[PDB]
Amino acid sequence: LKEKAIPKDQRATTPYMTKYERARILGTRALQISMNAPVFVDLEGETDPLRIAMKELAEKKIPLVIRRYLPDGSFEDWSVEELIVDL
Amino acid sequence: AGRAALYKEVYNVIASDGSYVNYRHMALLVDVMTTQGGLTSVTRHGFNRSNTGALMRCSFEETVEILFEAGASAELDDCRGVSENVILGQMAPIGTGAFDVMIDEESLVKYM
Amino acid sequence: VGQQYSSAPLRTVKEVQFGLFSPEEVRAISVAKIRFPETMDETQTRAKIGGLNDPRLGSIDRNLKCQTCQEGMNECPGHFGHIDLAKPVFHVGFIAKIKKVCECVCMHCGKLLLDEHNELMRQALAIKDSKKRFAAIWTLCKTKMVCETDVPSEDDPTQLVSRGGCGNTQPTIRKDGLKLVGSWKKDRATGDADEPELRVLSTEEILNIFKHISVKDFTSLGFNEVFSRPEWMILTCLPVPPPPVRPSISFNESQRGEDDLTFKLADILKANISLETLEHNGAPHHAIEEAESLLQFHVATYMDNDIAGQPQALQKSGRPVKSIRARLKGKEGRIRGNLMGKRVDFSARTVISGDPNLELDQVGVPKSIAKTLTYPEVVTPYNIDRLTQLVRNGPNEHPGAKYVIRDSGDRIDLRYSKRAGDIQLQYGWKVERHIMDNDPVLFNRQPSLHKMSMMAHRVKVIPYSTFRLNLSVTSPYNADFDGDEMNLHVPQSEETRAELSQLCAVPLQIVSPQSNKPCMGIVQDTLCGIRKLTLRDTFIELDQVLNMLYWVPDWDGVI
Amino acid sequence: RLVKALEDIMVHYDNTTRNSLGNVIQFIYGEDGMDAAHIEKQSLDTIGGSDAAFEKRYRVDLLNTDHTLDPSLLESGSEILGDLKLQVLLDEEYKQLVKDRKFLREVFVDGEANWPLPVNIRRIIQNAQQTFHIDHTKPSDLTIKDIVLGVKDLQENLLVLRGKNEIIQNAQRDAVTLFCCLLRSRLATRRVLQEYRLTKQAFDWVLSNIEAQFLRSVVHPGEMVGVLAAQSIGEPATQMTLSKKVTSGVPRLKEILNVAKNMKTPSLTVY
Amino acid sequence: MFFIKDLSLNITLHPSFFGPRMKQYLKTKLLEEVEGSCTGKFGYILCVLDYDNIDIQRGRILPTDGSAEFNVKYRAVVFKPFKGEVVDGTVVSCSQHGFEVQVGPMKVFVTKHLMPQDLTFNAGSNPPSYQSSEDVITIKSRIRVKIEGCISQVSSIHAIGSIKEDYLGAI
Amino acid sequence: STSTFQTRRRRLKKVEEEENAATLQLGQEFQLKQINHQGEEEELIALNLSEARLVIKEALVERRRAFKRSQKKETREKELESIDVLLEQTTGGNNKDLKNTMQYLTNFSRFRDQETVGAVIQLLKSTGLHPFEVAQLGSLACDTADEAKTLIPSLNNKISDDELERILKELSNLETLY
Amino acid sequence: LRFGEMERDCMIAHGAASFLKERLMEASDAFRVHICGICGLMTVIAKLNHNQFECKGCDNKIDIYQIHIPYAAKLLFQELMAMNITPRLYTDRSRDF
Ligand SMILES: [Mg+2]
Ligand SMILES: [Zn+2]
Ligand SMILES: [Zn+2]
Ligand SMILES: [Zn+2]
Repeated sequence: LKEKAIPKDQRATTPYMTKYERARILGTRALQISMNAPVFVDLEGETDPLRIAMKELAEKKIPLVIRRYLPDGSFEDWSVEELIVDL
Repeated sequence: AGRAALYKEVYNVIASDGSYVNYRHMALLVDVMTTQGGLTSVTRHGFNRSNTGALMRCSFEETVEILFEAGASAELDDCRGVSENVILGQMAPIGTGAFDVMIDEESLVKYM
Repeated sequence: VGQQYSSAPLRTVKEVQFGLFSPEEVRAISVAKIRFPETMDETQTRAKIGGLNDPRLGSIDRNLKCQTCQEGMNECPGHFGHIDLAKPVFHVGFIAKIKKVCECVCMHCGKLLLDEHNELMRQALAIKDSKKRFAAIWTLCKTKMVCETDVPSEDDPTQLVSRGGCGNTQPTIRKDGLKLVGSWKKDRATGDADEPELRVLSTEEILNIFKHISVKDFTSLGFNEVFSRPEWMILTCLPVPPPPVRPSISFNESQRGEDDLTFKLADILKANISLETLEHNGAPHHAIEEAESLLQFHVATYMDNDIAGQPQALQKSGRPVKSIRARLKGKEGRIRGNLMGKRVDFSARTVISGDPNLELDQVGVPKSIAKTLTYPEVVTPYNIDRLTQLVRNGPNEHPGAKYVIRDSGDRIDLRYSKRAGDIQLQYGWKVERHIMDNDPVLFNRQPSLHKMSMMAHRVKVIPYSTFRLNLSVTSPYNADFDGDEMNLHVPQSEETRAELSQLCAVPLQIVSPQSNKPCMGIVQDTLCGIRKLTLRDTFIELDQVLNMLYWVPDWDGVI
Repeated sequence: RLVKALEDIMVHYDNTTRNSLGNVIQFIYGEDGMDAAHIEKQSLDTIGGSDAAFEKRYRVDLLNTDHTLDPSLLESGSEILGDLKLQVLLDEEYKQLVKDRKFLREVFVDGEANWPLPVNIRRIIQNAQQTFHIDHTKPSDLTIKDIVLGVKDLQENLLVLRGKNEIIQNAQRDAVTLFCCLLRSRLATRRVLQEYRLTKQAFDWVLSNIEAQFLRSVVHPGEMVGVLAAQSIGEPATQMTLSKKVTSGVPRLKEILNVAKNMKTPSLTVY
Repeated sequence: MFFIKDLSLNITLHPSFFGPRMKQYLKTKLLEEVEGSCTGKFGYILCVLDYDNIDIQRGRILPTDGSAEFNVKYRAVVFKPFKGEVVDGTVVSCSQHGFEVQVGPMKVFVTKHLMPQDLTFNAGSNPPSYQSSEDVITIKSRIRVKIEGCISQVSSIHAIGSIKEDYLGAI
Repeated sequence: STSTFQTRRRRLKKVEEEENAATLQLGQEFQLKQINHQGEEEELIALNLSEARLVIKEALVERRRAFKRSQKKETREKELESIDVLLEQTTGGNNKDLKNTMQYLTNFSRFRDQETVGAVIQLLKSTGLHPFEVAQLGSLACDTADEAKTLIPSLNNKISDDELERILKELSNLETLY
Repeated sequence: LRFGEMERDCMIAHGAASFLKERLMEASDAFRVHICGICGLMTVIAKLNHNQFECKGCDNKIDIYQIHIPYAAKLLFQELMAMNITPRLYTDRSRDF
């Protein structure tokens, strides 16, 4: 069996970033920041890596893409740029 | 209707002791007990007989007895459950691990 | 994570296949040559001999030897051994199925009883399940008797078409301890007079019929081609688990210290040597199996020591035996007590006390605990100044650190060392530091019955040896104060801190999905006081009013 | 036992509730797809009351002097009195409420008004009354064309399952049905202008907030429901410190999960 | 003889190099490990064909550390021998036991006891040589070799050669 | 630990490693049918000597172009040093295998021009012969059918001696001078 | 301290996947074993110096994989092997779905 991988259209999952999704992106980024990964947003003077990730998410300058999984094996690709942050 | 009778009875156990519980929780349990056609019991004889992962089933009483008859019937564990990755020490498809997080090189260039 | 770099690429285990050991693979995998039942000791001298445990197997005396592999215990996994058997031995857990297949397949020729020719078998073969299909079969083979040569086809019952051969009668088999007894029919009330025939089904005979079962006849029953041939339910070559499985304790040097399984294997081999010795010597025709059942005993008790047979196969002390099955049984038995629930590092247990001043989320960690508990922080251009000063402060003064990890897998014990006061911290290094204020921590009160009972808390390092928490969080935890103990867990990476501070935080767990209601309420003194305050009868004058207004930290400053 | 029987169960991204093999247990978790933490016991005002008082709170009749809205409530009220085109849209609102009257009585035979439902509507309007500081004397500017259409447009935004075809969109109707009944019960023409005193800015704020809070009240695909459901039943079972003299509590719950042929105390109720 | 084949490599990359041009470093570390590699299955990876448009694909981040795994699909110039292939090359070293003929990046040895009988090893020859009727075999001599056996090593593949058959020998 | 691609599922066994003689029996990786990264079935690309030189050279030349994009803000013996200069400006330096390859490849290149190489392939890949044979014929100096069908014994009965003799004559004609 | 079966369930309920793993790994067992590509058994010789691997019995030096699994799992798999049961470890999906 081949493909699989729903295109950038036909996507039918909640356009809102789930609390589970958001809780990892903020964690994965903050980890990278503390691991000496390049920071995109201008730091106002913050040193805490988790706080930088929260400023990175607010301006949507995070270069990450979530691969949401469906039970059949196929997936949808959503960028944090596309995703709406309510909560 | 048999499911509905079970739920109505389960409710009358908890609700009789001055405690309120939401529909979904009892409704899920009542479904898991009925979905498979008969009445899949919450027992060693019940649900633990189903087609569920071999390594997952073993984490309940029988342990070895399953592991013996799993190798005999040459059962392949899919490792899509909780216990499977828990034993293997990997991140299980659970909430935070229900997906993969990736980096886009093209988008990163835009942010500079 | 296991010391030293690996040139092999790392991946995740997606699938777990469950098969049975093939005797050819057991021989091929291992480098045992295991033959001597004697534990070790090079004729009283230290180190181990080329017999039992060691020959290219796991190391013991903090050495290297391990089939050139080296590494030395830590890092080195357990590679197996193979031991030869004089005669085949039944695997304890399969006795039921071995008997079940024997009643589903006739002896001598070794073929299926019912086929595509007979009905009821058709509806049995159609089911696409592994063991449900195997389960009858069964009853349609339990009738039954006689390996029939020819039966009627899918036409009129007159032209009986033939399939296989061997028109022998099938014995009815019962369970007898560790051996099988088969009772035959005939001889048509003329041969003999009355009684049937009783003989013991020998393992060699049993195995022989199993190795003659057809290719598709494996798959007709609940078995696979290259994974589980019914011939492997019977053991020809037994694998020997390496020292990491059955460790040598070694208290002192001139003493001993071997695990239960090592002695049982020595008893297996001791029994196996005798059966080999008798075979090519003056063997008393049928007094040999009065020692084969003793081999069918040790190999049986080595894997399981809790059967309806009865003898507990006790070690000479009154002690039963720690059989491999017992090592896997529910509660503190590898699966339930060592995999699904583990004893963990970076944790603390102490008595709780109520504090009406700490914030809802806050936890009152004692100074001593904060001194011992450690978080691994990375040296970053955002906190070099914050870390260098902390390292200099030492592991004795509160706001400090106890370890510095370099770029290489190297540990620096700051409490000892020689250059502990100096050190220029480098970009990328890891400094294991103390628990600072506002560090997210997982806080627990066992029994943990809720999504609560395990909440994320803000740390405020405080004097005195008790854990301190807000009174409003007592009902979700429960939790009293009559000598109640509580656990604490500390995260190790920035990623896990988010998982605590964004899903597990106390403020987030206020409203509960349990019953679409808040689970936390203001209880006791504060609940009793809030009533007495909010009465028509009660009033307050300036002196106390101004004080009460200042107690609110979010007061707008407008009286 | 409950926990170990439900471990794998979670709401997947298509809003179905599978286990580990892929077997569907609930097509929409909790038969609605709402997270329990965003729910309050609100009263369905459609069911309660007599047949007479129901008419005195929902029936809008432009074709009557005694049963129309007094032009002191709406600014465009006097020039609407008797319009045929607008009464058709008003009848389509009232005839819907009568359909809801029977629909809810076909579900809740007890006639219990209070039921657990997502999004508080009582407080979402209570704020609007004082956030804008609106007096209970001066009339509104909300046209009937604004009110009745704004509610119908809102129902098209309350998405639980993001659909594309017939089936999912047809199940979408079923998933929100009950919430819509509560929505129409509070945002009816008479209720909006007579009981409350909303202006256009207040009305469009209420709609925009009801819509937004509903999207928060949805289940986030990831919530391990099985474990959450098991602990929600097993925990209140622990605090259980103890004709009605029939197998009550604890061992009764045991018998349920055990599924035994003989009950300790049977008894069947006949009507 | 020479091959163009599609293959991939999985690279683990530290968070530190998540800079503006990681696309550069991914291709750089690819070349550092790939170009010059030698495997028993694929053989001598000589050069990476078609630089640019090397689809790196969207790589996933590791579960514990913020490192990333990239599956890199690329074309490359591949080469490996076979137990019956006939090639030609330049000789290098020479001994009492035979000479070592080099074909590209590969070194193929031919044994004296696998050559024509009428071929002697000269003792006082400088540089060392083999003599026949008029045929001369030294360093610069061009020889066509038949590959008999293939032996794989760490970062090298070697072959036992033969020139006993006709149409081989020297050019 | 490079590899990757075409990897099927070796469910245990596997089995009996096949000997790889001039019987066209090559390792599983090098069959007539193999996939591409586009995801389609394609004939195995068998390079002959001289053609391989152009393949590497073009890849090296078009490498230096993109290698300098970021850096902003003939006659046999003469080709030996020109490639040697090219190596120290694009290759990783320690690729001594490729340095040995290019020196060998440019020396025993039977053809020179992209014009001449093109016509050879058009003649060889029209006979419908199997890939490895096509590469061997356009890399070795062949004059006779017995010189050809005994060095590449896979041919034998696939083509008659007379037909192959013409091809070798049309190869010797198109054989570019040094 | 004890992070028991009850304690695990709460983290599943929270959904904290990385943390549940981090309790079971870096703060507990955490062990690096090597598997063969063909047989899913940790039987390969790991000379982590001269790179020599081998799975003599299946015979190959190329197809090898590194895994991070608990030490109690290593024991579990080995103890089951002593009872003749092979718990094969594969790093790729076969039965699809
Ligand atoms: Mg107490
Ligand atoms: Zn070793
Ligand atoms: Zn027979
Ligand atoms: Zn293997």
